[PDB]
Amino acid sequence: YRHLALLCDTMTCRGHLMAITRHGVNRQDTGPLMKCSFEETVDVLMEA
Amino acid sequence: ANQKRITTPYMTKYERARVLGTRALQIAMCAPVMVELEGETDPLLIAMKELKARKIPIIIRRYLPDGSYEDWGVDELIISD
Amino acid sequence: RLSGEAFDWLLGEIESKFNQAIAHPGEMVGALAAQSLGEPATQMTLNT
Amino acid sequence: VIPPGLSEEEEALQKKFNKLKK
Amino acid sequence: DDEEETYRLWKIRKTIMQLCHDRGYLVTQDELDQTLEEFKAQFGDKPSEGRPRRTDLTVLVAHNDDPTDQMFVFFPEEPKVGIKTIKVYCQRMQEENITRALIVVQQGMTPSAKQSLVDMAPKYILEQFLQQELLINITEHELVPEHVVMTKEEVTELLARYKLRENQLPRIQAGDPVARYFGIKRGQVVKIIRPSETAGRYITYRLVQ
Amino acid sequence: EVVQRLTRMVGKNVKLYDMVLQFLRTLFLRTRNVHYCTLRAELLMSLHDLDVCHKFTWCLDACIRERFVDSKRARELQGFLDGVKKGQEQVLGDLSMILCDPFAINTLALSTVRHLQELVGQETLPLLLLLRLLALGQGAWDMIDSQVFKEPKMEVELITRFLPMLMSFLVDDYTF
Amino acid sequence: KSMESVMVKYDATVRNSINQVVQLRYGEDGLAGESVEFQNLATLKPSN
Repeated sequence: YRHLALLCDTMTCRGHLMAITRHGVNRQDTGPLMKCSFEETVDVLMEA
Repeated sequence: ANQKRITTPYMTKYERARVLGTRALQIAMCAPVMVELEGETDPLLIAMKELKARKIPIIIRRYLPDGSYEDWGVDELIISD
Repeated sequence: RLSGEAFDWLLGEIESKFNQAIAHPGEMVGALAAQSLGEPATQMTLNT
Repeated sequence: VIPPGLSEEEEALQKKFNKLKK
Repeated sequence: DDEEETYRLWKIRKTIMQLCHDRGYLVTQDELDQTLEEFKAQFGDKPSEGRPRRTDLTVLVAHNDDPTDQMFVFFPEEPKVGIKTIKVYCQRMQEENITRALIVVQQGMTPSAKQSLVDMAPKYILEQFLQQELLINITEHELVPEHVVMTKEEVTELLARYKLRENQLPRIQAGDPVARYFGIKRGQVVKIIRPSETAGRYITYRLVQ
Repeated sequence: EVVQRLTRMVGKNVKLYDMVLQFLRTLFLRTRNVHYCTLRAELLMSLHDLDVCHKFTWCLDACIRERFVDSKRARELQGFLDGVKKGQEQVLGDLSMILCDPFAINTLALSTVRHLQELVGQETLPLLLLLRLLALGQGAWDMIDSQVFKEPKMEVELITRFLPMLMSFLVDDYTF
Repeated sequence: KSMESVMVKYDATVRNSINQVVQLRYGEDGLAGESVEFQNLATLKPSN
């Protein structure tokens, strides 16, 4: 149960649903390099 | 101050591995040995004997999340194993 | 029907075992949880 | 803004003594 | 249906007492739990074209301590409330010394009214709700864990002990149904107690942002 | 203290409450003010726990205690006091209970200090602060004799009293 | 990629790179997954 609970808690930690996608993760301020390492690179780096 | 000891006394496997490896490193480079070895060649067995005899000459530095640090001597630490 | 020596030895054993069971600090646990969710997903099939 | 603050303080001090009679 | 309407109003009033009591306003147990037939005897059982109707059962309740702060509710007759009606309610409150009040609208209420309430919030705080959303308690649900508002004195040493600032705390949106039910404002802390299958009881701390 | 008051109020009835009030008044008169704070605290505790003008006075005292610098509670208490019909010893007892309270006295002093600081900041010296000061003075002077209405406001003397505060504020501003 | 960073700090709590506390104690029990074991709890179920 530990891993299962952890996962959902991280999803909901930001006070509202944060789907595991570009649209969901790129919203959070987690480091422009972090968001670059995800699916999208140029957009995040360049907007940052 | 000896009172402000927040973390657990149980030194964890991460530090045990690091200390063992680094200890063996300078042991291989012929750092002075405080252990009375029964006669061995590789640094690893000597380092393990040192770890179990508990006289490592090293103090570990733990980083509490605020930025403050706490030092822990091997002597005062306690092996989980 | 344990003896007193067996009792106190058992108490010591419980103490040591619960000491071992503590989750160590610095373990990268979020990645572990999500990745351990991954393998059972791989096992699962849409045809189940 | 130190000069402005000093001027405001001086004006307030001057105005404070105007209510002594009233 | 007339019976459907009277039943709905009875449930509305029941939920309202429960809300107030949970919020911290002194209310007597009789109102806290009263029978549907009891309310029907009270009010006539004929909300439609009968002596009971909206704004008849609006109630004013003071806080448990410091009776200076008191709250009462508004029940506009029309489905879609009017800005003139909300202004009239504001004036009614102006005659009162209490700056806290609630509104229950049968239908959606105007965005102009939303903006008006936002504008006059600082001088006095007025909150609105909707029939369906208030028609059933949310706290009752098993899925919902226990919620408790926090106070400044407790938050201070809480932060001191956990060596973290309010921002680092996990957040909850202000306009959520639960935060609305508790009427929690921004920059306020709420503790949540929940049943954990693997550890029995778990405590979590949240900030209304 | 609280436990003793609860034990005394356990036998709570109409006659018991009347006797307790009479005893508290006698003790306050004998102590010349000392017993007034204890009587007010006991009445407030009884009202708060199994309580049942006394209720309004207890609510106002509780609000004042909760908010040392609260202003809405002070305004409500002032309104309640103003809307009190002249009566034989009722207002006198209320004012005596309010005044003879070291915690109440400290709260009133803190509220007056906060009001004076706000007035100095706003630069609008003469106005609820004057009403609060008059109420505090009346409460303090009620213990002098029974069947008392109020005390002179001394509006002219208020300006002279506030003059030292203005001088101190000017000195602080000049130093800063 | 979503939770590469979520880990256990030395304060026995869970924090991402941004130090946002997610879970006060990992698995809300402070225990690693290896140490746990299945068990039957006797107290619940039998008659009074």
